[PDB]
Amino acid sequence: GPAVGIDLGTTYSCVGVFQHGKVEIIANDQGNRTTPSYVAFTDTERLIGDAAKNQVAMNPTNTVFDAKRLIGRRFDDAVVQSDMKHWPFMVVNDAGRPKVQVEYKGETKSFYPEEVSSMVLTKMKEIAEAYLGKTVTNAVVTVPAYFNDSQRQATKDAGTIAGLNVLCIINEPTAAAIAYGLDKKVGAERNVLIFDLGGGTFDVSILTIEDGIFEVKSTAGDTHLGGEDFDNRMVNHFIAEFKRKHKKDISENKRAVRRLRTACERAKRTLSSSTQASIEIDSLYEGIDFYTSITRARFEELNADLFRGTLDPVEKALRDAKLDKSQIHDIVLVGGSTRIPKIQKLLQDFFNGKELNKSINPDEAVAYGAAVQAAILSGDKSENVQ
Amino acid sequence: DPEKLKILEWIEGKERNIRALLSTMHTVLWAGETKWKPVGMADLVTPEQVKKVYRKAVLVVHPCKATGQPYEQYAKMIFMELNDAWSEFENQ
Ligand SMILES: Nc1ncnc2c1ncn2[C@@H]1O[C@H](COP(=O)(O)OP(=O)(O)O)[C@@H](O)[C@H]1O
Ligand SMILES: [Mg+2]
Ligand code: NA
Ligand code: NA
Repeated sequence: GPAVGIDLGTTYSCVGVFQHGKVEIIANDQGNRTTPSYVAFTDTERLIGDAAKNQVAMNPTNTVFDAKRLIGRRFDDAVVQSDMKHWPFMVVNDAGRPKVQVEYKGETKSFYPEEVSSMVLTKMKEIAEAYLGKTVTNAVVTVPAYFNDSQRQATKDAGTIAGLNVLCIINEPTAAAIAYGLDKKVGAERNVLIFDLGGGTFDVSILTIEDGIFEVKSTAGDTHLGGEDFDNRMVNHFIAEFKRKHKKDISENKRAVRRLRTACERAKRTLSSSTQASIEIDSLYEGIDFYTSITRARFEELNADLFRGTLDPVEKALRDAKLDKSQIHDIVLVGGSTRIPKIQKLLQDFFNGKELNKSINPDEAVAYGAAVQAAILSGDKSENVQ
Repeated sequence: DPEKLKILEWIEGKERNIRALLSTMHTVLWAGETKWKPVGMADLVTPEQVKKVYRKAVLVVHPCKATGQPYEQYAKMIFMELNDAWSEFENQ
């Protein structure tokens, strides 16, 4: 029975398996090849993934996400203290350790970040088991290149709690490089830039690769810039719209705002392949149906600063690596947000028209690499050579 | 390089005989490696003995552990040969 690769992402998770000579990125039972990193605790049940995210508006205080921001940290950590203001769920201090606190089956319960992440991993394991028709125990699990030993060990512990044996914890940008087979090349060292714009975080990594050996030369980015922020730019746009049309402000109604955000995220995805998108929400606020349209142009304008701003970390990573932009052998798009046409144009223009590696779905690339690596470490991907 | 050549010669020498590989792996390990105790053929007679020693060896040369270490390329070469030798042994 094969080992699997799991991208345990801040906002979404993804599982792949190398079998019969090919990597399969595995669809969940709702048909989605990525699964929200969400966990909801209700009166009757514990919900994970699509079902958890889908009911966030009805149950905000007991639906946990962002556990990856807590994992491997102390409660007193400046990052934890700052992040806590953004979350509708409770975070408490247990002898120096952060714990999320929820209401569940009529009881107050708390969970360590690695426990929350174990529930996400458990779901990913089950997604793989459905597809393979057998139990999954071994996995490679990925993490950000900048994760420290504490964050890595906590990620491994999450696997153990999910009944997995973690064969290795590897870096996200390195997983993406492996998916493209970039570590199969021989000869002179080659420089690889990974441009990774996700749902919550933006990571630029420069790797040097020689004879299958990796070196992370530099890292740059913004841990608080992602697709969620593009969604919010749309949300504000439509709150204004609704207020002008109906003489009503939905801003202080949390349920309405979240339902609008859901619709905006869906429209955004549509705008990556079409030039316009329609939104339809039944009874958004005080009985009023909300219907509207938005163009790709208007979306891009609403986010113009945030998009062009992604180039600054590119510049920063380049100088820290002591490389000129012309010294980059490969550019790899990773993360759901890099499907945005304007982003791709912006980055390619920066690199003077140079071709971008994007043939592997950017939101699946990390899982894809993890899957390859898991097979290698299991003895299930021998080379032999002709 | 010399350390690579030594491994290439070892691999070719043993013809995928898992016992021959395990009983001589001490001769190809990097300087600095301190865990592996040289194993004699008397400890490699039964399939249960081969499995136990095999599992110990893979732990020493595991690529995950070896990542970022000066001997990484060599751990990988040894790991992959051991795996091939084991699968062939299992086939019997
Ligand atoms: N076709 C698309 N166009 C624009 N954005 C997308 C598209 N598909 C996914 N996204 C966005 O990508 C983000 C999730 O990125 P992903 O890389 O899948 O997860 P993570 O960042 O958690 O690793 C979400 O904001 C999602 O809305
Ligand atoms: Mg990601
Ligand atoms: Na992800
Ligand atoms: Na990211």
